[PDB]
Amino acid sequence: MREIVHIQAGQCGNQIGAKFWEVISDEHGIDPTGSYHGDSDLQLERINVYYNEATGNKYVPRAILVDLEPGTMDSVRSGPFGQIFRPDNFVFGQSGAGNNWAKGHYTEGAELVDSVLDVVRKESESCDCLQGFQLTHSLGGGTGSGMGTLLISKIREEYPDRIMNTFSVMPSPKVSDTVVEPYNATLSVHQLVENTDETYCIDNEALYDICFRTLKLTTPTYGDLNHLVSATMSGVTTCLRFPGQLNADLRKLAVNMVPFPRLHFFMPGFAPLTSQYRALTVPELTQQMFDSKNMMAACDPRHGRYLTVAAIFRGRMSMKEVDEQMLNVQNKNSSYFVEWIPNNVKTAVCDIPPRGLKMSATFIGNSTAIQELFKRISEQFTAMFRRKAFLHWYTGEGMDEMEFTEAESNMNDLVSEYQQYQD
Amino acid sequence: MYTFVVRDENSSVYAEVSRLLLATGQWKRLRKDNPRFNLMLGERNRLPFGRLGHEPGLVQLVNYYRGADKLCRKASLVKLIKTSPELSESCTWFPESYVIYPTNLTDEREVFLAAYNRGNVWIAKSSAGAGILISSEASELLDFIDEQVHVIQKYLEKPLLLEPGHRKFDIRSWVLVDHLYNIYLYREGVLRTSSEPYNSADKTCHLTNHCIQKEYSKNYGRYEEGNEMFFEEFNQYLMDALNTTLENSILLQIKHIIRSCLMCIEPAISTKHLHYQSFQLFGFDFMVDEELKVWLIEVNGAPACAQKLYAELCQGIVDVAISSVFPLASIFIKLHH
Amino acid sequence: MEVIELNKCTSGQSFEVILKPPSDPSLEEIQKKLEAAEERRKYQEAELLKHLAE
Amino acid sequence: MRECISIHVGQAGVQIGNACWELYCLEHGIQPDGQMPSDKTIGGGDDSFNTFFSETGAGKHVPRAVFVDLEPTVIDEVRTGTYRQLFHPEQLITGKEDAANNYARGHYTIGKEIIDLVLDRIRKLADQCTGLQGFLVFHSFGGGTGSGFTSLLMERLSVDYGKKSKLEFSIYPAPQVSTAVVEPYNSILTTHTTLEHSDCAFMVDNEAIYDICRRNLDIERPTYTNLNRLISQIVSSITASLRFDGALNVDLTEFQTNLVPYPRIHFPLATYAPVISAEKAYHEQLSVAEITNACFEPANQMVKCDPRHGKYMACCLLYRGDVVPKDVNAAIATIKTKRSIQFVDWCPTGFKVGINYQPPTVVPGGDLAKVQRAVCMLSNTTAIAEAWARLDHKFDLMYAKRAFVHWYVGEGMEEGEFSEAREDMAALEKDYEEVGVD
Ligand SMILES: Nc1nc2c(ncn2[C@@H]2O[C@H](COP(=O)(O)OP(=O)(O)OP(=O)(O)O)[C@@H](O)[C@H]2O)c(=O)[nH]1
Ligand SMILES: Nc1ncnc2c1ncn2[C@@H]1O[C@H](COP(=O)(O)OP(=O)(O)CP(=O)(O)O)[C@@H](O)[C@H]1O
Ligand SMILES: Nc1nc2c(ncn2[C@@H]2O[C@H](COP(=O)(O)OP(=O)(O)O)[C@@H](O)[C@H]2O)c(=O)[nH]1
Ligand SMILES: [Ca+2]
Ligand SMILES: [Ca+2]
Ligand SMILES: [Ca+2]
Ligand SMILES: [Mg+2]
Ligand SMILES: [Mg+2]
Ligand SMILES: [Mg+2]
Repeated sequence: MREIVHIQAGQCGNQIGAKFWEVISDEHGIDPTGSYHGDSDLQLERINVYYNEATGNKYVPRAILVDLEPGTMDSVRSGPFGQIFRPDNFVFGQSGAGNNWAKGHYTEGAELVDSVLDVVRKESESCDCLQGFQLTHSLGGGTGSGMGTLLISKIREEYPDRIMNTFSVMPSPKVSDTVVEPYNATLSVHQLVENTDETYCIDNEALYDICFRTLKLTTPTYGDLNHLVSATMSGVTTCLRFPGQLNADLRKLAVNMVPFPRLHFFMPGFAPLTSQYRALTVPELTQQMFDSKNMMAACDPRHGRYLTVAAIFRGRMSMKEVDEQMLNVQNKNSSYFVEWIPNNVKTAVCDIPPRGLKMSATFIGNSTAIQELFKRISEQFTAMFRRKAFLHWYTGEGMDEMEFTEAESNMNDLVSEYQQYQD
Repeated sequence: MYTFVVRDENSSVYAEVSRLLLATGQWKRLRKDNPRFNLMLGERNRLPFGRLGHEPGLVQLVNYYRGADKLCRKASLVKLIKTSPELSESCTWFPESYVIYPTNLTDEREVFLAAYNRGNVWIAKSSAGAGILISSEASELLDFIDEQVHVIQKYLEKPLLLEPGHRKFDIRSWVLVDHLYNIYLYREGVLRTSSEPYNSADKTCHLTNHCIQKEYSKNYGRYEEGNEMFFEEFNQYLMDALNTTLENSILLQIKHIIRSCLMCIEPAISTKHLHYQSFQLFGFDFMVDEELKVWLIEVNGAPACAQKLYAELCQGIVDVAISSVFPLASIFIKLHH
Repeated sequence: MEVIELNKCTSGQSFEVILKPPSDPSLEEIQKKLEAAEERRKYQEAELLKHLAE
Repeated sequence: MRECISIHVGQAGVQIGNACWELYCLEHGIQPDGQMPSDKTIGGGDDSFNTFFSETGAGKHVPRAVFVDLEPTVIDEVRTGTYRQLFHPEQLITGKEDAANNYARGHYTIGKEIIDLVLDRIRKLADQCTGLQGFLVFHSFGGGTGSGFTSLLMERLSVDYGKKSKLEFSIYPAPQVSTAVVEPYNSILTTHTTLEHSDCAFMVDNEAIYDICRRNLDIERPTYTNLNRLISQIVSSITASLRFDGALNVDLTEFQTNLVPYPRIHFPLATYAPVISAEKAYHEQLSVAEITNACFEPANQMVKCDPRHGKYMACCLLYRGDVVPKDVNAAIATIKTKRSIQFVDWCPTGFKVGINYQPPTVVPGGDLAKVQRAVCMLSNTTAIAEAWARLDHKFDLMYAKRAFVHWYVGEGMEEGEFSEAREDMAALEKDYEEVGVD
């Protein structure tokens, strides 16, 4: 019994979090009312990692829904699986955060964070042995970004020996709501550098490019983007939700994937991405899984080097053929894997495939090419900050310019740390 | 697409082999410390054989046989011929040799002087040379070694002398042993000839090394280019002068010695049932006396080639030693055994 | 090729064939190291909580 | 009669232990409920199998075994397995959260909180023994518990049982089945601190077992069950002399006496033959000469290496089945005239031979075919140092960048223990070269 507590914060975090629970509930056979209606005991063997068992054989997600606006959480409560969440785990204010990291982190969010910690504490007290936490949020807004990182800091203070894991959506000018998103994201990245053990970098730029270029969606919506996040989140949590041997808990995953504490920002990938009944062979799954066009961080892996790689194949397939194709990609592109970490590519296989697919593959890379993401955010930050543009939104909440200067320096250090291991 | 690494930059043989592999477009070169290779062109000293054959999904091959140093060292060759029943002390094609340790350090001092007292010219040499002494007195030989392990063997006082010139020579043969322990003898050899007349009464006319004839010999390049005579001319000479062929008078004994030596150490160095495979190119040096008898001088484990034969031989290395294990998309004589 | 020390029983036998003749830290010290590592963990956690308190 | 206590640590140690005791019961005619009809001394006795099994007044034969794991899922398999009736709950010790492939977490952080409990449960088994020989410790090199907690347990056993012998069965890490990048760290850290506390250790490279399962059993992708059934056969061959009548390796002290002249060089190489697939309806039975010759093939060794480029310090042959001394000597004579078997000058060139007439027992429905005769060779070769060289090299690559080191320092381990452990391995690797190379 190695329980995980899930938290979703802000508009993006709750919309992506709700789809995640919708996806894995279907994979585990849980219906919108919390009743199990599956046909395999493999669905329930690790069900308690994400679900609590209540009276009447009901399964309740161990999920806490947080926002400074009621709007999106009303949509969740009215969505498909809205009734499955614990009603007391809805923690919301009324003011909103106006896409303002300072409001989420320092003013509006400080007023609400203690009531979130009460729900976290209540969920943790009913855990046989709590593994840690997973948080879904965006970095470009105010609540998920500012209040989410405030939550992570206060969760670390109360549970210092537990693993903190995040799915963090990076802003992009291609899929942008406001011009201050680079400010909010730069402020959040330093929080994540200090206070998370594992962060899946989900780049809205990559999600948009995949929907437009690959999936041939001329006008991608947020729902289209969230379909890619659902599939990715289900894939990267397969090892936690089903019986296996590799990266079966969050701490063993961090030990395998993080050779240096600050470089814990992962590039996720998924295969297939089809715009549909054709069976996909193991060589095709393996080639697509390593292709840059299947990456969710919009970073060219050939521009950097892989520190560690985790690969998860789902479905009934030849595991011998999987090992052959996995060893083929490494032996035919060994210049992109660091030679000072032997056997840094680990492969896991799960028999149960995602809904609507015979087989799939999920990629988790700790590549030094992720510095391209942080460089991109750093450049957009500096373009405005050199002229102090839009800072009044933040100084009006009590922040000083020096905190922006330090956030800027912090992320340029992070970029330089990736560069020293790429050489 | 096959992968290989290069760990001996000073190898003229395998620098050309590495150049040929890249020219095929189906072989990729990796960094020298990258373990995900199919082929290792390894270093001469302390090749880490213990780390080969442990990469899952990679058939690995190395261009050196582990343990072949027993054949390619002065004192090791003498001990191997004396103590192996396959070769025995009654070996007829190897000169009477003795392993002599310097007094500042088993040993065969009292055995060497026993046969010495019973033509009494010997030669002292070792593997630490470019340091060779040829004397008829045993006192100068034992005193020179005291001044590393050395060996003293009988100096062939009646060598076969080429005419015109009255000059000494030695025959170099290149032998390639593949991963199946097939013994391939390169059809092309070289005679490294002396350019000075042999004087049976100075070491320039007695040592036929290619470097000594180019530094201390004043007749370098006179009779043949670079003091190197190839088999076509040498065979024609044996027909015109001695009324015999190179195959009959010499090459039968050479093939016999190559087989005897390599079959002796086959149980100790074979990679037949091993987790990695080995091949190796050897350099056999032979002496011929006036009776047309062939004598083995030494075996080189990291030999160089003749400039005219680099292209042909290196392509043969790729053909039978490298492509036989890693096929892409005869100049040898197979000594069966 | 000599066989020596042949011992036979109902369930088997044993012998030796020769082919050729020849030619701690105390409990206290362990407890000290275990407690020294625990103290280093406590010091690192105190530094974290001090950092978070700032 | 002198008792032996088996201790299984971590997932590898427990799952291999489960496979071994399964084989022991089949070999001794013990049923899953603990009953042994052939045992006529009800409730007691000092027979050779009593070195591994105690007896209750109800006639149940209970393994002298302790299972320890910092996570309960693997030992819960034993609690609800086929042989659940053998063990009482005091023998199965589980924690809540594991060592996360972190030596320091298993050794320092979690080990400190559970070491006294484990020793207390071991003390309960030792109090049943009238003359305890010592301990057999099964564990992996690469796991956080198998590496970290075992080294702490071995230190405390030397304190609480100073006169007792301790033998290891150690699983050497192989990327084809391994689950952690830091396993070279854990292997070298645990070898350093265990070295002075182990009298004789049998290393088993998962790479060798994996390849033997693929090559000889035609298993395309072997599982842990396939690997552990083969490992338990080798372990059974090694411990059979403690559980059956005989005169060779009759107590744990004799293992060190016969296989370990130099105390630090206490890692004998094991080679086993024959391994025949059960899917073969009929297989030509190999002779004494053929299985004995197979003991000098690297493809049958528990650790892949080349004993031709090393020197022997000792050599035991453990036969099971239709074998008589006459055919052993005839096979050895032929092998000496064909193999490169170099002994060190300060040791006799010989073989201590043990023969048990009962042929190997196989798990019904398993992958191994029944054979009329089998042999396990235990030879102390310097060639096994190749496994140390590979391990130390992977250590050197990661540690030069201090990769993953923060995980160990964060558990209270000092960075100096890394280099201190590595220097010990360098000294160990140098000892092998002085003994085996001229
Ligand atoms: N032969 C064999 N090897 C195993 C088995 N189980 C795990 N291993 C190997 O052991 C190593 C990992 O160590 P584990 O025993 O699983 O870890 P642990 O001792 O439980 O310690 P933790 O980190 O706390 O889980 C890997 O190299 C595995 O290949 C097994 O059943 N048989
Ligand atoms: N017993 C002997 N009788 C006559 N000449 C001999 C001899 N031993 C050696 N030589 C001469 O010495 C020369 C070189 O000797 P040796 O082969 O030991 O040196 P070396 O090994 O440094 C040359 P290589 O580059 O082929 O290894 C040969 O050309 C040969 O003519
Ligand atoms: N992928 C994805 N991104 C979103 C979604 N909603 C908002 N975003 C992104 O998140 C940022 C806006 O933050 P948001 O979550 O709406 O603000 P918050 O409610 O204050 O946390 C912008 O970068 C948006 O592009 C969504 O549903 N899916
Ligand atoms: Ca207010
Ligand atoms: Ca009894
Ligand atoms: Ca001791
Ligand atoms: Mg919004
Ligand atoms: Mg030479
Ligand atoms: Mg475990």
